[PDB]
Amino acid sequence: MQVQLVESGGGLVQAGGSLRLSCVVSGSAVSDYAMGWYRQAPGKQRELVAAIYNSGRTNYVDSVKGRFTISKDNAKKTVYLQMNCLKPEDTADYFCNLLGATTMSNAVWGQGTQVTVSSH
Ligand SMILES: [Hg+2]
Repeated sequence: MQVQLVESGGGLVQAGGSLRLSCVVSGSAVSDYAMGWYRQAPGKQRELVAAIYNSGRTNYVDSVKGRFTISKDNAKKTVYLQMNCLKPEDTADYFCNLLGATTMSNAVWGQGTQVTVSSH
């Protein structure tokens, strides 16, 4: 199967501010697979920060608990990432994808959405 991903919602934001990223997915991937938001800081590799499962349950990395919130809408085929209490460590390109896309030979990452956090 082929999936297509389009992230949006990023931009320049002051420290402590907030942003909401959106992730529109093709086919039936949001409802069928577990979805996750990834970020790739300058120099680093993509890391999973938030994951949402078929039950609607969520799991986060320690650094983002209380600041990030992930949610999805199956009808809209969209995965959301509410980002609060932003820090310079949150400056990165943010991507969404299937929680298991390593199995798929079509390594399809999206263009992502850039997030930049300034200093008041
Ligand atoms: Hg916070």
